[PDB]
Amino acid sequence: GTAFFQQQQLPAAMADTFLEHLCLLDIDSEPVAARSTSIIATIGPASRSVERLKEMIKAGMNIARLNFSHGSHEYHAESIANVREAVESFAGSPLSYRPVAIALDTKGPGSGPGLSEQDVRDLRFGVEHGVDIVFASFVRKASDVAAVRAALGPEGHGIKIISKIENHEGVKRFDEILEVSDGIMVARGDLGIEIPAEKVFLAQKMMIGRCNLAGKPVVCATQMLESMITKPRPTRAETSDVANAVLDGADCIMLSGETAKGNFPVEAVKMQHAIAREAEAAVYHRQLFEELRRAAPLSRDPTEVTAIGAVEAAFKCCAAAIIVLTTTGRSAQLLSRYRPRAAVIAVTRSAQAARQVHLCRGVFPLLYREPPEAIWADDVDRRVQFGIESGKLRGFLRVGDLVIVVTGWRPGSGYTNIMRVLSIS
Amino acid sequence: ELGTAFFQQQQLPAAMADTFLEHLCLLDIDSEPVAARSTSIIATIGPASRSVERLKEMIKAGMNIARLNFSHGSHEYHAESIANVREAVESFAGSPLSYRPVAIALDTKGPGPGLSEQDVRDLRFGVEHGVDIVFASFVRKASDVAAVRAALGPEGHGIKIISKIENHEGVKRFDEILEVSDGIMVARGDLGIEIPAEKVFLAQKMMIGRCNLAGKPVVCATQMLESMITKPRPTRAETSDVANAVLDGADCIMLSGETAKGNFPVEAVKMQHAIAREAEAAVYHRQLFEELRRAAPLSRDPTEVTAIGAVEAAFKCCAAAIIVLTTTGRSAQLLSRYRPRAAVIAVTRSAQAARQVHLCRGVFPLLYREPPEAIWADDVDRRVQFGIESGKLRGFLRVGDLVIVVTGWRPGSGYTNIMRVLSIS
Amino acid sequence: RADVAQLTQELGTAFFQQQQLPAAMADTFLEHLCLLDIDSEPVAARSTSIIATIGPASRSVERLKEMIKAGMNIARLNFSHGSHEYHAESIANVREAVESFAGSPLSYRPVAIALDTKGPGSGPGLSEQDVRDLRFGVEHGVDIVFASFVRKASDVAAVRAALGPEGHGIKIISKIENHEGVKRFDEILEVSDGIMVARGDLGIEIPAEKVFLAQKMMIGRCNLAGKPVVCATQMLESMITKPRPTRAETSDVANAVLDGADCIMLSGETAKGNFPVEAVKMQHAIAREAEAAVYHRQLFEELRRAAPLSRDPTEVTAIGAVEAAFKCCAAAIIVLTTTGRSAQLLSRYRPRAAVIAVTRSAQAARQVHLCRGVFPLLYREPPEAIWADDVDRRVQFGIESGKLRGFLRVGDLVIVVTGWRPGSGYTNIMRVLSIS
Amino acid sequence: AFFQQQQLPAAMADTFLEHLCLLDIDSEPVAARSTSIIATIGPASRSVERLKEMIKAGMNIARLNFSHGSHEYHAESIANVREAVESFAGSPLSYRPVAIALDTKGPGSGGLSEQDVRDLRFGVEHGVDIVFASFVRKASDVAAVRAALGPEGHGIKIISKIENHEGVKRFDEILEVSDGIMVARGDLGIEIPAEKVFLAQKMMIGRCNLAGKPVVCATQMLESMITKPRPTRAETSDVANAVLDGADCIMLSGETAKGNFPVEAVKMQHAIAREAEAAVYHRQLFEELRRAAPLSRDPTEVTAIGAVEAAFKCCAAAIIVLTTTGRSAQLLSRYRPRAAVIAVTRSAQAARQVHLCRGVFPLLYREPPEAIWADDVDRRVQFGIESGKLRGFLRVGDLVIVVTGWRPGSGYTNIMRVLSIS
Ligand SMILES: O=C(O)C[C@](O)(CC(=O)N1CCN(S(=O)(=O)c2cc3c(cc2O)C(=O)c2ccccc2C3=O)CC1)C(=O)O
Ligand SMILES: O=C(O)C[C@](O)(CC(=O)N1CCN(S(=O)(=O)c2cc3c(cc2O)C(=O)c2ccccc2C3=O)CC1)C(=O)O
Ligand SMILES: O=P(O)(O)OC[C@H]1O[C@](O)(COP(=O)(O)O)[C@@H](O)[C@@H]1O
Ligand SMILES: O=P(O)(O)OC[C@H]1O[C@](O)(COP(=O)(O)O)[C@@H](O)[C@@H]1O
Ligand SMILES: O=P(O)(O)OC[C@H]1O[C@](O)(COP(=O)(O)O)[C@@H](O)[C@@H]1O
Ligand SMILES: O=P(O)(O)OC[C@H]1O[C@](O)(COP(=O)(O)O)[C@@H](O)[C@@H]1O
Ligand SMILES: O=C([O-])C(=O)[O-]
Ligand SMILES: O=C([O-])C(=O)[O-]
Ligand SMILES: O=C([O-])C(=O)[O-]
Ligand SMILES: O=C([O-])C(=O)[O-]
Ligand SMILES: [K+]
Ligand SMILES: [K+]
Ligand SMILES: [K+]
Ligand SMILES: [K+]
Ligand SMILES: [Mg+2]
Ligand SMILES: [Mg+2]
Ligand SMILES: [Mg+2]
Ligand SMILES: [Mg+2]
Repeated sequence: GTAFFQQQQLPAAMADTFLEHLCLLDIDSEPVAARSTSIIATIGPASRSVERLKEMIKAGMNIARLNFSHGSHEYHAESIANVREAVESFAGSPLSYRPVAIALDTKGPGSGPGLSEQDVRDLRFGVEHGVDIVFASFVRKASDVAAVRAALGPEGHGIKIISKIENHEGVKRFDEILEVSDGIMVARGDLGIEIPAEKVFLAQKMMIGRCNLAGKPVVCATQMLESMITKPRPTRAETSDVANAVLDGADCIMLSGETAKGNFPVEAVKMQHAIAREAEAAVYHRQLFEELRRAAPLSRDPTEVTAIGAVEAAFKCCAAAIIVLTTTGRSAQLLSRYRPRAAVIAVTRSAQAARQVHLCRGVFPLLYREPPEAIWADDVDRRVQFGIESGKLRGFLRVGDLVIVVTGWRPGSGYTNIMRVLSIS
Repeated sequence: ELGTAFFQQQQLPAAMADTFLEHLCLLDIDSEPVAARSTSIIATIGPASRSVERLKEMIKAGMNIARLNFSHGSHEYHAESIANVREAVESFAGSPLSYRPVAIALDTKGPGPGLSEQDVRDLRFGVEHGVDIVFASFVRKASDVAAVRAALGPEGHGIKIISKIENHEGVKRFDEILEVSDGIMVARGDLGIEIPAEKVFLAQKMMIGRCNLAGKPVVCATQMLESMITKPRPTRAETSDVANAVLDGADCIMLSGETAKGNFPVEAVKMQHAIAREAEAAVYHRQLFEELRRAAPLSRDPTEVTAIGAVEAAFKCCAAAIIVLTTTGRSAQLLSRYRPRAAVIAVTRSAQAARQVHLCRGVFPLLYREPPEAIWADDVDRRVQFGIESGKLRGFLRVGDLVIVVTGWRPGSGYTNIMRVLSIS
Repeated sequence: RADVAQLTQELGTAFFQQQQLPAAMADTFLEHLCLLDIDSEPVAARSTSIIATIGPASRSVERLKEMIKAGMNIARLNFSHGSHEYHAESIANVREAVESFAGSPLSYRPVAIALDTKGPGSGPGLSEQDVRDLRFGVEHGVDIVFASFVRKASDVAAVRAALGPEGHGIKIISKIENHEGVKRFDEILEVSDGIMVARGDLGIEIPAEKVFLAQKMMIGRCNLAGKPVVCATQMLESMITKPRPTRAETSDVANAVLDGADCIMLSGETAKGNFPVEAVKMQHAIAREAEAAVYHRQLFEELRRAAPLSRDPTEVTAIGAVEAAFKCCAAAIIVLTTTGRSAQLLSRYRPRAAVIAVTRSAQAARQVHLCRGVFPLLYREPPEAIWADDVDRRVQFGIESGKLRGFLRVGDLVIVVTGWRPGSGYTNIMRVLSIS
Repeated sequence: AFFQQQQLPAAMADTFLEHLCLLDIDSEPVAARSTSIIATIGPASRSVERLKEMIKAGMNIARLNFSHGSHEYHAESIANVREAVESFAGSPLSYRPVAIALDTKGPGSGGLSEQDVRDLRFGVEHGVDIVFASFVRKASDVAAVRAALGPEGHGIKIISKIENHEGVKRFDEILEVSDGIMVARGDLGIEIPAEKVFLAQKMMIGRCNLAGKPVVCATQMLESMITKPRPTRAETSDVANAVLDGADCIMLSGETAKGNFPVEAVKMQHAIAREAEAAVYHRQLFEELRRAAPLSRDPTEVTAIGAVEAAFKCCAAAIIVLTTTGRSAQLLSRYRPRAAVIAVTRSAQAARQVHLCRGVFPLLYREPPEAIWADDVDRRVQFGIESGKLRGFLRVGDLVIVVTGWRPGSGYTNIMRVLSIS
C-alpha cells in the first residue's frame, strides 16, 4: 500500500544521497517498527519499589544498572531482588514477558593502578548474585579488562564486560581495550572532565563507529535528559543528544540521575523510548548497510555468513522480522551488526542470554520455557512458532508479512547455517 | 587459511579495488583464472562441424549450445546434424567427469509482414525434434514474439524464445520485445547493415545492460572471431571484442561461419573459451553486484529473496559454488542474475532444463537420474550430495570448502526459500 | 596514500595530523567517524557564526567588548521583551563596543544587528506591534530581521512590506516555530533570505521527540538552496546558572554544526545568564572542533551532484574556486563583493578554506556573518583612478589582513575571486596566488 | 532537443548500469572528435593528393614505420605530408596541424641498435615531433633513446611501445621516464597469450589515465579494411572500446600504409570515436579521476581542475587555453572534460604534439606579438573564439572557460575566466 511507504521515513530511506535523505525527513511520517536501541536505567531511591520498577519495564527499561559507587552490598542485593520480582510479575504471560538484564557498574580504581580491593569484592558479589553485565569503570588498558575477567573467576565466565572509557588513556588505547572487551560505554561524565568538554563528541562518534565496525555493543551514557531529574520535560539539546546518539550508531542509551534519584524516572524512560523510535526510522540504512558490508572482512564462519545473507534477504523483501534461534545470543549479535531495519526476534531457552542480548541493537529476546520435544526438528519449529505468536501479539507481525528464519543444522551453540524465507499465516 | 597465492589468482587484487579506475590499474596478466568458464559458447553447426567425431572435439573444447541456421540447409540436413550432436553428446554419458548436456537451438530464416510460411514449418520441425531454444530472426515488435510462441504448437510451450534484434525497429521497440521474450540476441550482422556500423556498439552495450537489469539471457553474436574462418589465430580486435562482450555482461557468445563453414571450428571454440575465462575473472564484481542490487526492485518472491541472500553469502565466504535444486531452471536463473563469482551448480531431473540453463551465465547443469526416495527430505539430500560429489569430481570443490545450498520447503517448482552454508566433508 | 604522498612530503606529516585531516581523507563515512582524533587540533578560524541575545546580562559596553573578543558575530534584540528606548540603548552600546576596534582596520571585526519580532498571536495578519518594531528597526539601521511565527509565504511578504522602501536591504530570516511553518517550508524558504529553526516554540507546537527531524530537514534544504540557516534555543541552557554545560549541550552544538547550520544562537544564556562571555567562548570552542570533523569529501560531492547546472558566471566561478581550493589545501579564498552574493555562493559549497570577503559596504560586511565560513573585511580607502588598480589594492588588503590575523603564512596558496567590470553581478575570474 | 543529443540522458544516469541502459542509437554526437587518429604512411597513402583527403578525413598524426623503407623514402613521405598540410595554411582559422612520428625498428636480438641510432638522428634532422620507441623493456631503454636524440632532439616526445612481457612487468618504471605509451598489440599478442592482451591494454590505459600521460591503442583495429570497404563487427567494437577504455590515440597500420581503403579507414575510426566519446560515463570518470589525482601546489595543476569543474557546471562549449609547451592543455585533458580544449599556441611543434592528448584541439597563432602583453593575450583568446566559431565548436550565447597565466613564458598558468560568447 501507499500508506505503508509514507511511514517510518521510507521516502527518506529511498534517497540516493545523504543530503537528499535529510531533505526528505518527514515529521508526519510515523514510526512503525519497535524501538531497537535499548534503554539502561540506573536504579536508586527513585526507582526501587517493585511497583515503580513494573511501570519502568512497561515504559521500556531493558537493563537495570546498579551503580556500585553508592550503597552497600545489602542495598544492591535488595535492588536486585526488587528488579527480579517486578520482572517475574509478568512471567505468567510468556508471549508478552520482557526479560531485563542486571548490570553492575563498578566504583573503579582511584589514585591506584589496578582493580581496587573493593572492586574485587563487588565483582565477586555480582557473580554470587547472577549479574549479566559489568560496566567496568575507568578502563585504561587491556590488562584492566583481564583483571576484571580474573576477578569474576570461573563461575563468572558468562558475564559480559562492557569497558567504560572515561579518560584520555582509555581513548588512546581504545583498540586494545575493545579487542578484549565484550563492548564499550562512552562514559561522558568523567570523559568531559578528563578531556576538554568540546572534544567529547569526537570521542563518542569515534568509539561508536569503531564498535559498529567491530560488531560489538556500544553504550552512550551520562546527562542525556539531565533536566528531567527535576523538570517534567527535557531541553531541546537533550532530545537532540538522544536522537543523535541513535543516529551515531549506539546500541544502548542510558539514564543515570534521571532514573536513580529523579522525580520523573518513568517519564525519563518513556522520553528515551519516544526519541529512539523517531531516530531509528531516520537512519540512512542505504549508506549504512553498504558501508558495514564493504568494511566487514570475508568470513569462513557459517553463522557470520548466514547473518549477512539473512540481512540482505530481509532488505530485499521488507521483512517484518528476522526470527533467530540462539543459545548464547551470538547468532542474534551477528545479525544485529549489519543493522537490519527488520526486528531480530531472538528465541532462547537461556535466561541469561535473553537478558544479555539487550546490549545488541534491534534484538528482541523471547525466553522459551517449554521442555525439549523428542524430535529436534519439531522442537525447532515450536520455538519458531513461539516467535511468530509473540511477534503477532506484540505488534511486530501481521498475517501476510514476510519473515527471515535463521536456524542451524544440529543442537547446541555455534551451528547456525540456515536462512529460510517465511510467509506469516 | 586460503593462502596469499589464492588471493593473487583470478584477478582478486583487482576485485578488491575501491574504484573502477583502480580496478583496471590492478589487472594482472600473471594472475591466472581458476574458476570454470561461465559464458556459454553457441556454435553454429554446418558442413565444417557436422561429423560425430568433430562434434566430440567441439564439446571437449567448450561448446554448450549447438545452433542450426534454418536460413541454409534442409529439414533432412538439420535433422542429421541434430542426430550427430545427440550421438556425440551421449558418447560421454558413461563418465560423469566428461559428460556435459548440450542445448540445441533453431535459428529461424525470418520474415514480409508477419511470420513466414517457411518459419511456421521450421518452428513445427523444431518442436517435433525437441529443440530447446529458438533464435527468432528479425523480431521487430512484441506481436512478432507472440506469433512465434503461437507457432510453437501445443507441445512446444517449454522451448525458449531468444529474440534476435537485427534492425532499427527492434532496437526502438526493445523494451516491449524483451518483456515477452525469454532472452535476446544482439544480431550484429544485420544490425550493422540496418543501422550505421559505428552505432552497433551502442545497441550492443544498451541491450546487454537492459537484459542484465531484467535478469534475462543475452547473446552477443556475429563476426566475433571472423578471421578464424581462414586463419588459425584471430586478430587483436577479435580477441578484444570477445573479452569486451563478456565484460559488457553477455550470458552467451556465438560462433557463426567460424564453426559452420571455416577451417578451424575447434580452434575457434577453444579461443572463445580461453578469452571468456580471462574476461570473467576481470569483471569488477564489487560495482556490478552493488549496482544490480540497487537497481533491482524489492521482491516478495521467496525464490528472488533467497537468490540475493545466497549470492551475498557466497561473496562473503568466497564460496566455491552455489548448489541449487531446480526443475525448470528458474532458481538457477535468479541466482545467475546477481552475477556471483561462485559457480551455480544446478541439479535437475529435467533434461530440457539442464540444456536450457546454458543460456544463463555461470550455471553448470547436472542431470540427476536416480529414482525418487520415499522420504522427500532424503531425496533432497541425495541431490545436494550429487551436486557436491560431481563438484569435487570436476575441481570446483575440495574438502573444507564452503558452499551455499539453495533448496525449497516442499516439492514441486516455485517454492525455493532456503539458503544453507555447508562446509564440504 | 598516493593521492597525498607528495603533498605530505611538502607540507609535513604534522600538518596532515591536524584539523581532522586523516578523518577527512576516509573513503567511507563510517571510516571517517572511526578516524576522528581528540588529539587532532583545529587550525582553521571558526566559520559558524554566533548570534548572542543582548539583554541585562550583556548590555554594558565593557561586557560587549569581551563578547566581541569571545566570538560574537551577530547581536540579537528580542522585541518580545524590553522597550524601544531599551533596545535603542543596547544597539548604541553594541555600536560603541564594535567601533572601539575600528582604529586598526586590518583587525576590525564587524558585528551584525538583528531584530527578533514578537510575532502575530491568536490573530494572523502582521501584528500592529510588529509594524511599529519593524519601523524601529529600519530607523535604527538593523541588518537582519528574525521574523517570528512565519506560517506561509504571504507572512514574509507582509514583513517585507512593513520594512518599507528604506528597509529593502535588510535580510529576512523566517523563524519556523510550528507545524504549518514546517509543512509550508519550501514556499517560505523561496521568498526568505534564510531560516531559523526556532526550537523553543517548535518543541511545544510539535512533539518534542520530532524536533530533530524538522531541524535536520530544514538545515539540509537550506544547504541545498544555498541560504543561511540558524539553529536556535536551549543550546547551552544550563550555562544560564552554571559555568560549564552538560554533555547533551556540547553534543547539541557540535551536531548543529555537523547538520550544516550556518549560525548557532544563545538566548537566555547571554541575555539573562550569569556567564554570557563563557557561553560565547563555549560555542566558539565547540564549533571549531565540529567544523574540522565535517566529512567534506561526501558533503562537497553531494552538494555538486544535487546542485543544478548554472549559466551564471558567479555561480560557475564559485564552484571552480572551491574545487581549486580543495586541490591545493588553499589557506583562504579572497573574494571581492559588493552585496555579499559572491561570498554566499562560495560558502554554499562548504569549502574548508576561509572565505575572506573584501567589501566597501558596511551593511554587507555585517550581513555576510549569516554565511558559514565568510570572514568580512571592511575596505575604507577611497577608489583608485584605475579600476584594475583599485581591485588589486582590495586583494592586497585581504592578503595583509589575512597575514595579520593568522589566516595566511608565506608559502600558502590562495584563490582570488574577482569580476571583469565594476558593480554587482559580474564575478567571473578565479586566480591561484602564492603568498610571499 | 539539446539534452537528447550526445548521449546526455545516459550521462545523467545515477549508475553505470543505468548509463548503459540509456544509450540511444538516435542520440547524435555533436562535439568534435577528441581521440586522435595516427595513420601509418606508406605506398597506399603517400601522394600529396591522398594525404589531403586523409587530413580532411581526420588524420592527426602521420606515422613512418622505420622497420620498412629507406631514409630517402621516408624523407619523401615527410615532404608530401608537409606539402599537403601547408596547402590549408592560407586560412589560419581552419588550418589543421599534423604531427610527424617516427616508429623505430627496435633492438631485435640486442641495447639500442645501430640502425635505431641512425634513424633517430634522421628524425632529429627532419624535425619529427614524436618517436614511437619499439620494444621498450626497461627505463634504461628510454634513456638510451633520449641520448640518441642528442642536444637538438630535446623537444621530441618519446612514446614507449610496450610489446612484450618484460615491458608489461616493468610498466611503472617505463611510464615514469616516458612521455606516453603505445599498446603495441601485434607483438604483445605473440609475446604473451592472445587472450591476455586485453588485460594489458585495459591496465596500461588506466595507469596512463591515472598518470595524466598519453596512451595509444595500436594494431589490427580495422584489419579487414586493408582489402574490404567496410570493417567487421569485432573491428568497430574494438575501436569503440579502446576509446571507452580511455585511449588518447587510436592507430591505423596496414589499413593506411598498404591497404585499398586508407581514407575510408580514417573516416571509419573518426565515425566510431565520435560515437564512443559521447557514450563515455563522465559522471563516474571525472569523479574517479578527481579522487585519484593527488593534491597539488602547482597553480597550473590547480587551475586545470577548477577549469574542468567550472566547464561541467555550465555545459561549457569549450575551454580555451594559452599554452607554450602544451602542458597547460595536457593538464586540462587529464581530467577528461566533455568541453573541447582549444589550445592556442605560437609553437608549431607544440601544436602538433598536443594531438597526443585527448580532447585537445590545437590552433597555431600566426600574428606578431602586441606591445601590451595583456592585449596580446586577449587577441589569442579572440583567435580561439573566432576559429571555434568557424569550426562549429562555438555559437553566440555559449559559455567558455578561458585559461591563462599572470606573466609571459612557460609554467605560469593560474587564471580561469567564465566568458559568454559574443
Ligand atoms: O538473414 C539471412 O538469411 C542472412 C544470413 O545470416 C547471411 C549468410 O548468408 N551467411 C551467414 C552465415 N554463414 S555461415 O558460414 O555461418 C553458415 C554456413 C552454413 C550454414 C549455416 C551458417 O550459419 C548451414 O546451415 C548449412 C547447411 C547446409 C549446408 C551448408 C551450410 C552452410 O554452409 C552462411 C552465410 C543467412 O543467409 O543465414
Ligand atoms: O616491428 C617490426 O619489425 C615488425 C614488422 O615490421 C611487421 C610487418 O611486417 N608488418 C606490419 C606493418 N605493415 S604495414 O602494412 O602497416 C606497413 C607497410 C609499409 C610500411 C610500413 C608499414 O607499417 C613502409 O614504411 C613502407 C616503406 C617502403 C615500401 C613499402 C612500405 C610498406 O608497405 C607491414 C607488415 C616486420 O615483421 O618487419
Ligand atoms: O547463537 P548460538 O549460541 O550460536 O546458538 C545457535 C544454535 O541454536 C540452534 O538453532 C538450535 O539448537 P538448540 O536446539 O540446542 O537450541 C542451533 O542449531 C545453533 O547452533
Ligand atoms: O527452480 P525451480 O523450477 O522453481 O525448482 C525449484 C524447486 O526444487 C525444490 O528445491 C525441490 O523440489 P523437487 O523435490 O520437486 O525437485 C523445490 O522445493 C523448489 O520449489
Ligand atoms: O558579490 P557581488 O555583490 O556580485 O560583487 C562582486 C563585484 O565586485 C567586483 O569584484 C569589484 O567591483 P566594484 O568596483 O563594484 O567594487 C566586481 O567585478 C563584481 O561584479
Ligand atoms: O602551457 P605552458 O607551457 O605551461 O605555458 C602557458 C603560458 O601561456 C600564457 O598564458 C601566455 O604566455 P606567452 O606570453 O609566453 O604567450 C602564460 O602566462 C602561461 O605561463
Ligand atoms: O561513569 C559514568 O557513567 C560517567 O563517568 O559518565
Ligand atoms: O543472424 C545473425 O546472427 C545476424 O543477422 O547478425
Ligand atoms: O521564538 C523562538 O526564539 C523559539 O521558539 O525558540
Ligand atoms: O609495433 C607495433 O605497433 C606492434 O608490434 O603491434
Ligand atoms: K560506578
Ligand atoms: K537465420
Ligand atoms: K521573539
Ligand atoms: K617498427
Ligand atoms: Mg565515571
Ligand atoms: Mg540475421
Ligand atoms: Mg519562541
Ligand atoms: Mg613491433
